[PDB]
Amino acid sequence: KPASMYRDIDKPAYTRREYITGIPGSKIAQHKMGRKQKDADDYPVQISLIVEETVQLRHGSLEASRLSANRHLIKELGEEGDYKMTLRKFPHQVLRENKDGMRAAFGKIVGTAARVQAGEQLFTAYCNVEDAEHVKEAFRRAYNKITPSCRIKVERGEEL
Amino acid sequence: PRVELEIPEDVDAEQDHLDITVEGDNGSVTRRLWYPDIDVSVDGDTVVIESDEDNAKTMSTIGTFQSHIENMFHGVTEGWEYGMEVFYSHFPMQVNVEGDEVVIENFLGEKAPRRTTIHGDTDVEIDGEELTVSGPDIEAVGQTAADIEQLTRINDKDVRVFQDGVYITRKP
Amino acid sequence: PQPSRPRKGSLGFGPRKRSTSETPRFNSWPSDDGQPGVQGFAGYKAGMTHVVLVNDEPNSPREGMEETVPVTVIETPPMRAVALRAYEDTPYGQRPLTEVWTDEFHSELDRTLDVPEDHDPDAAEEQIRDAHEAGDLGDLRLITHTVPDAVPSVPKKKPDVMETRVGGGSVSDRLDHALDIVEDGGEHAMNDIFRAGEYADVAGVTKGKGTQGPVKRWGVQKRKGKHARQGWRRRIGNLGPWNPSRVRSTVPQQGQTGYHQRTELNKRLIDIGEGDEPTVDGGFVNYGEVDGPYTLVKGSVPGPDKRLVRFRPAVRPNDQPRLDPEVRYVSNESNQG
Amino acid sequence: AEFDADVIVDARDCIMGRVASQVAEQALDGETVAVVNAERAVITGREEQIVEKYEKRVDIGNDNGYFYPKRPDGIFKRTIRGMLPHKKQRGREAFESVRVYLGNPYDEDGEVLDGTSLDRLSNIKFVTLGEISETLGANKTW
RNA sequence: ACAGCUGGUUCCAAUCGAAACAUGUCGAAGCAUGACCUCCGCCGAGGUAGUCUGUGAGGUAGAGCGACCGAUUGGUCCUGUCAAACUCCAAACUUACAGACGCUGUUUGACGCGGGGAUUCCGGUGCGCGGGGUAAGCCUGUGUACCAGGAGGGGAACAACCCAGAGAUAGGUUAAGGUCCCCAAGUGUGGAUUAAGUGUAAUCCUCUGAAGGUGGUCUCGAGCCCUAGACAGCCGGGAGGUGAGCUUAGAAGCAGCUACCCUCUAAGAAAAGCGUAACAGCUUACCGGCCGAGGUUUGAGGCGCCCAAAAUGAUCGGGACUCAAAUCCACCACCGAGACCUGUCCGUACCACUCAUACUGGUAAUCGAGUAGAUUGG
RNA sequence: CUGUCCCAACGUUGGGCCCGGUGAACUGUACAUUCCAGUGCGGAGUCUGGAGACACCCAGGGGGAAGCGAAGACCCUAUGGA
RNA sequence: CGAGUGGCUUGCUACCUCGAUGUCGGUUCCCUCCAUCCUGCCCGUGCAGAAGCGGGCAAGGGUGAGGUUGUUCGCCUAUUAAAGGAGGUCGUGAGCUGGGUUUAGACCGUCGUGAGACAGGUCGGCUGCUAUCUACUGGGUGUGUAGGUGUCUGACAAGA
RNA sequence: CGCCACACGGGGUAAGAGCUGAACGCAUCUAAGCUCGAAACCCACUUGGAAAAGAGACACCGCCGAGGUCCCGCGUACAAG
Ligand SMILES: COC(=O)[C@@]12OC[C@]34[C@H]([C@@H](O)[C@@H]1O)[C@@]1(C)CC(=O)C(O)=C(C)[C@@H]1C[C@H]3OC(=O)[C@H](OC(=O)/C=C(\C)C(C)C)[C@@H]24
Ligand SMILES: [Cl-]
Ligand SMILES: [Cl-]
Ligand SMILES: [Cl-]
Ligand SMILES: [Cl-]
Ligand SMILES: [Cl-]
Ligand SMILES: [Cl-]
Ligand SMILES: [Cl-]
Ligand SMILES: [K+]
Ligand SMILES: [Mg+2]
Ligand SMILES: [Mg+2]
Ligand SMILES: [Mg+2]
Ligand SMILES: [Mg+2]
Ligand SMILES: [Mg+2]
Ligand SMILES: [Mg+2]
Ligand SMILES: [Mg+2]
Ligand SMILES: [Mg+2]
Ligand SMILES: [Mg+2]
Ligand SMILES: [Mg+2]
Ligand SMILES: [Mg+2]
Ligand SMILES: [Mg+2]
Ligand SMILES: [Mg+2]
Ligand SMILES: [Mg+2]
Ligand SMILES: [Mg+2]
Ligand SMILES: [Mg+2]
Ligand SMILES: [Mg+2]
Ligand SMILES: [Mg+2]
Ligand SMILES: [Mg+2]
Ligand SMILES: [Mg+2]
Ligand SMILES: [Mg+2]
Ligand SMILES: [Mg+2]
Ligand code: NA
Ligand code: NA
Ligand code: NA
Ligand code: NA
Ligand code: NA
Ligand code: NA
Ligand code: NA
Ligand code: NA
Ligand code: NA
Ligand code: NA
Ligand code: NA
Ligand code: NA
Ligand code: NA
Ligand code: NA
Ligand code: NA
Ligand code: NA
Ligand code: NA
Ligand code: NA
Ligand code: NA
Ligand code: NA
Ligand code: NA
Ligand code: NA
Ligand code: NA
Ligand code: NA
Ligand code: NA
Ligand code: NA
Ligand SMILES: [Sr+2]
Ligand SMILES: [Sr+2]
Ligand SMILES: [Sr+2]
Ligand SMILES: [Sr+2]
Ligand SMILES: [Sr+2]
Ligand SMILES: [Sr+2]
Ligand SMILES: [Sr+2]
Ligand SMILES: [Sr+2]
Ligand SMILES: [Sr+2]
Ligand SMILES: [Sr+2]
Ligand SMILES: [Sr+2]
Ligand SMILES: [Sr+2]
Ligand SMILES: [Sr+2]
Ligand SMILES: [Sr+2]
Ligand SMILES: [Sr+2]
Ligand SMILES: [Sr+2]
Ligand SMILES: [Sr+2]
Ligand SMILES: [Sr+2]
Ligand SMILES: [Sr+2]
Ligand SMILES: [Sr+2]
Ligand SMILES: [Sr+2]
Ligand SMILES: [Sr+2]
Ligand SMILES: [Sr+2]
Ligand SMILES: [Sr+2]
Ligand SMILES: [Sr+2]
Ligand SMILES: [Sr+2]
Ligand SMILES: [Sr+2]
Ligand SMILES: [Sr+2]
Ligand SMILES: [Sr+2]
Repeated sequence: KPASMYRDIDKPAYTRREYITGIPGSKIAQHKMGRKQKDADDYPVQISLIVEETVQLRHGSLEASRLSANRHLIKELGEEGDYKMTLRKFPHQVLRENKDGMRAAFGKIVGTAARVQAGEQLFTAYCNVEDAEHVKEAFRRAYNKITPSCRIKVERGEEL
Repeated sequence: PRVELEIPEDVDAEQDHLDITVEGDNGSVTRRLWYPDIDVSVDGDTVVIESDEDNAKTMSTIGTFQSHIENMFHGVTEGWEYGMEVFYSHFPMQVNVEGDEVVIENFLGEKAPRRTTIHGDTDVEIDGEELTVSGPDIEAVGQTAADIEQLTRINDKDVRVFQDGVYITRKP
Repeated sequence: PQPSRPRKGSLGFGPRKRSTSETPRFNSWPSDDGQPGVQGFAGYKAGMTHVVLVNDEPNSPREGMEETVPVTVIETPPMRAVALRAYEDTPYGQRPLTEVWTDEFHSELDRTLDVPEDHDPDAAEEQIRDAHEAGDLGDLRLITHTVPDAVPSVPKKKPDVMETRVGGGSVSDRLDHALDIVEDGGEHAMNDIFRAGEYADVAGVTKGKGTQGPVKRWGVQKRKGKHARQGWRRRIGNLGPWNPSRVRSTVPQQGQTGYHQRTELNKRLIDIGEGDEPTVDGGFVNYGEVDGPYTLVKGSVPGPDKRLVRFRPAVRPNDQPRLDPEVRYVSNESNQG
Repeated sequence: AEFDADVIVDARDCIMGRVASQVAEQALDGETVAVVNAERAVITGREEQIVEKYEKRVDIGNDNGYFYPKRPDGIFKRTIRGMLPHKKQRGREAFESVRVYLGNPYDEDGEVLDGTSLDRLSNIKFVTLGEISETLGANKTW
């Protein structure tokens, strides 16, 4: 199904699992990537991917963007490289689909999505100064797999 | 902006409207230099290219007019020389100048002669396996030299195997 | 998915209406090359016969062999170039300036024209020459007529007037060439303009077929099979779709067929002669006997017998001229039988 | 043939629409206007797109007809008509008292109207009406 | 014959003026009862559409959850997210009553009560908030204003978008909107941008244009380098120990492993990229020369460009427009309604006089549009 | 076996066309020379913008008048009928 | 995974028509679209050549004949440069056809106590009208430009 | 069902191949300029076309007479005209 059907925030907050049954599992494999034993303050450089428009991103788009971002970091910095990426948003919003005409139209559950407001951080990677241009490229691949336009903002780095 | 170009002693250049004529011992070249708010004039013995505007588009053309005039100065004195070499693998190619046009016969085994017309005062001299294109107007000479190489264009078959054709050897 | 098919008939000969002049009017003329000369002649259609010829074409495997070629016999007696019209280049195209006439007129030209009694050929000639000096002169054409009285099989004595161009050398030399033809008596023959073996363009007003339906007029199909027995035999399917809610002029409809001007291109002149060599036994059907100046045009020519056809050197020939073909035999067999 | 013009306008190096707008205003005020040198009249912009617009107008049509002039003679005349209510009595009289010409059929040199002239030294992106007509397929007779 | 169904039901004017909703109904194409419209009689001094303040009611927006609840990360306390059917919090706002101001009522009797007559119970659209649905000129709520039943002005046309609520006639000034022509009024002023005919399209089924890309161009900021000569280009040099060692038949900058050292010097790697079977060969780093003025890295903004394919004839209404007749920032003067101001008249209501509802005089900023329908004079 | 078809042609008889005589009907809110686009209850000769358009008459085949003909048999509805 | 364009499929909605806008398929005849099957000019190649594969510009012209089936669709054959797709009220019944859908007759299977039913199958089963307007194809009569004969011009228009 | 005829060539472009050339000393097919380049576009060719309201041009004849109509014999024409 296209994202056009689920990208906007038009329906109410439908997250209550005690009233919703048959919710598909999250396609998101990991949320903490890289070296999850080391701290965030141990790295000189902190670059985040900032979502420009208020959207609803599906778990499949979240997985595709994360997989195409971390796979570049596994390629350029190694499998056990000196970095750590974090996906801070979790898919809480349960999605429906009316799949009979318009009679008894309340749809059955087909998936999950994450509500991200404009200006928020979807991804945040902590790396060293030499690996700064590799992460800006991991986010360039990651923003092409989500719905809004994005900003690659450096929050801790006066090394330019 | 304003760029002043000192005219050589061998050269003397007149101007009317937007046209600039440059005369010398190797010949004469008349060109039209027309662009918004750029005035090209002859101040005694210097050529002045000036404009009241300093934007990238205006600046691009001032620099283009400079190189056009400097090239005309070189053309009417020392001239422009383009050297070429006629190479063939199996079929003996016959390059000959027939009138105001250079004709290439028996190219790649063709029964029909390939020909191109020479641009203006440009002279094409042949000495066996070598061809030398020359004249005062670089525009005319550069094109006539190019026309000769383009004349043996092959789009149908592999260029790496079928390498026959006159190629530019010397660029001025 | 319903098979594709080219549309019925051509749209280039439109509208298919009756011709204004029965005398054909050329819309194009040949290029100025060699010696100054009149760019066309005229005659009257006689009929058809065949001729045995020796193959002139160098590229043919049959070069030198006997070949039977169909031919249209046209009676071409001498014509009279009675005047010289001059055109001037105006910003609105070419406009007629003046005409230079004569004194010598054919006895029966007063059947069509209000023949000149008082004219000044010198003041007209002066006007044309001042225009040439000014560089305002366009082209030079001659007002020409035919002598149908010379043709016994054609009932009309009333001359057919038409304008013909003079092209060739410089505008100065052809002005003079034109004036020399006129100032004599205007008399010129087919020989003066054409040579046997050249490609000519024949213009003519076609055979009149009155009003005919779409099948004959545009070559549309007849109704096929079961559709042919219902009450519709030679009527098209529909006059158009629902939308656009109008009938387009492109749909094949009924109306006038024939009696239209056609300009048949690249017609080879087999032989130009005089006498009774191409005449058929018992005479040409619905025409008569030929005994005078004629032309033999390869193949068909527009219009019926007795109709005025026009000649012009081919504006767009495909082949190079192969002059004076060897005529081994001309048929004289009766067209009846 | 003679046309007693009150105002004779020189279209040479002048922006067509601006001249046309003024020639219309004058014709409705009862003036007998004559546009001269329309082959040399000008219209600013990218030649490639200007020609496309005019070529489309020539390709447009049906059985009812959409007669669009190819000559600069008629193009300027049609531009003036678009600024006049030619279907109304007052507007037709105004239009019929305006005539466009190729060159200058008069002795007098025409006047250049204010705000209509284009400085060729300041402009490169423009076209001459004659150039438009040559591209449209018209016979150059100027 | 009956029908809850379709069609039709004939003169003028004056006042007021809806409901398309609630409850019940073999009810949903219908009725009844309410809501609401109107008319009559009664009552006799208050009333409350607005605002402010006081005394109360409330858990929606937002927020937050080591505050409950239930979701929802990882690490050897820290670290990452959420909620229509969660809340330690918490608006705007809505709402009860009271006072005050305002407005209104006591000859125009308000508020209220009683009675007669209805119509109506297919609604629609805009905006705000919604719920369903991929969406819809969708379905179904709610508040509000409008269309219906609302003219006139503008918007190309166009129920509901903008101005505007309108007795007659007349003069004037404006509103929305507009001032190059069609077309009334500017080819107005100061300045900047755009070259795509972008654009000349408030709203919209109607006016598309996206993710992505852009040394197209304009503007603003930051760091670094530079006349001790920067950036680039061109010339010259790019050297020895030594072809490093190991590996290996060989490897000599450049298959691989390890080291990656010091002389000469103004530079020159235990070699950055090609190239060879391996050499050779070509440049890179690095230094010098010629030249001479800004250069380089990065950030932000403006307009435009690419992305961009549809059927009879292309379009901003059309013409057509380029230091604009586009766009943005300011500014100046105008055109332009039935609005507003103004003269006269008319109707209606009320006041004075009157038997009068006949005259006459007076008041209306706080009277003048109207479908169904109630009332009344002709 | 053949014109059913390729693929249509020519001919025959009666019409058709012109003249004398006889002489209806269907249909008609009005206006009406339209065409291309648009708009509008979303399928316009009539609204908007343009384009085109001198009037009248003859013959034609039927594109449009959501052509004329029948208060849709389909479908639903009616506290209808058989 | 993300962003779109189209309005050819299907679905949704119930705005328009129930005092009727004639069905599917086919046929005949006309116009168009491009997202191009061929033809022209091109770029790349895992481009030697030949034959190809992929891409670009491009709608001038072409894109055909047949076997089963009512079929649209599709399967199949032999040819071909190729035998592209789509819009025009799923163009086209005051043009045709009437094979299918969908009346009244009948049979079979299934379901039903039964009348009878079926988004099952099967045989049979009707095609109205003299054109007022408009539209176009062709043909005339007048008026305008303002006596006549003959010859022309060329704004525009059509073409494959 | 038979027979005859139905180009080439110019001009300007698209995709594309290039020249000269700057912004940016270099480089660069492009920004200004230029040489090329499609069965496509324009011309060429065929057909219509003085009702093109700017309603056209030329030559001769004529205004008491040029010419035309009716009539008559007929078709190269034709449903009336
Ligand atoms: C003369 O006939 C008509 O006009 C009809 O229009 C098209 C139509 C109809 C109707 O519109 C209309 O009544 C539909 C278009 C309406 C529709 O909703 C629908 O779904 C169909 C299947 C129609 C097709 C056609 O059907 C006819 O039966 C129906 O035809 C008939 O109903 C009847 C006819 C021809 C006669 C027996 C009266 C058509
Ligand atoms: Cl048929
Ligand atoms: Cl047209
Ligand atoms: Cl008008
Ligand atoms: Cl410019
Ligand atoms: Cl009101
Ligand atoms: Cl434009
Ligand atoms: Cl009264
Ligand atoms: K219906
Ligand atoms: Mg090959
Ligand atoms: Mg015979
Ligand atoms: Mg015989
Ligand atoms: Mg009344
Ligand atoms: Mg009254
Ligand atoms: Mg919330
Ligand atoms: Mg109503
Ligand atoms: Mg004005
Ligand atoms: Mg636009
Ligand atoms: Mg009914
Ligand atoms: Mg039934
Ligand atoms: Mg019953
Ligand atoms: Mg119909
Ligand atoms: Mg394409
Ligand atoms: Mg086509
Ligand atoms: Mg068949
Ligand atoms: Mg259909
Ligand atoms: Mg039809
Ligand atoms: Mg029928
Ligand atoms: Mg019929
Ligand atoms: Mg059957
Ligand atoms: Mg059957
Ligand atoms: Na259901
Ligand atoms: Na019949
Ligand atoms: Na139909
Ligand atoms: Na313009
Ligand atoms: Na046109
Ligand atoms: Na009843
Ligand atoms: Na209701
Ligand atoms: Na009810
Ligand atoms: Na009911
Ligand atoms: Na009070
Ligand atoms: Na909110
Ligand atoms: Na109201
Ligand atoms: Na309006
Ligand atoms: Na535009
Ligand atoms: Na009323
Ligand atoms: Na037969
Ligand atoms: Na019709
Ligand atoms: Na779409
Ligand atoms: Na649909
Ligand atoms: Na059909
Ligand atoms: Na094509
Ligand atoms: Na088949
Ligand atoms: Na239909
Ligand atoms: Na049918
Ligand atoms: Na039928
Ligand atoms: Na060409
Ligand atoms: Sr919603
Ligand atoms: Sr994106
Ligand atoms: Sr002629
Ligand atoms: Sr012609
Ligand atoms: Sr029949
Ligand atoms: Sr229509
Ligand atoms: Sr509330
Ligand atoms: Sr003005
Ligand atoms: Sr101005
Ligand atoms: Sr300005
Ligand atoms: Sr619409
Ligand atoms: Sr918009
Ligand atoms: Sr974008
Ligand atoms: Sr295209
Ligand atoms: Sr009133
Ligand atoms: Sr009232
Ligand atoms: Sr109109
Ligand atoms: Sr008929
Ligand atoms: Sr191809
Ligand atoms: Sr068969
Ligand atoms: Sr189908
Ligand atoms: Sr099938
Ligand atoms: Sr079709
Ligand atoms: Sr049937
Ligand atoms: Sr079936
Ligand atoms: Sr069935
Ligand atoms: Sr008149
Ligand atoms: Sr190019
Ligand atoms: Sr005339």
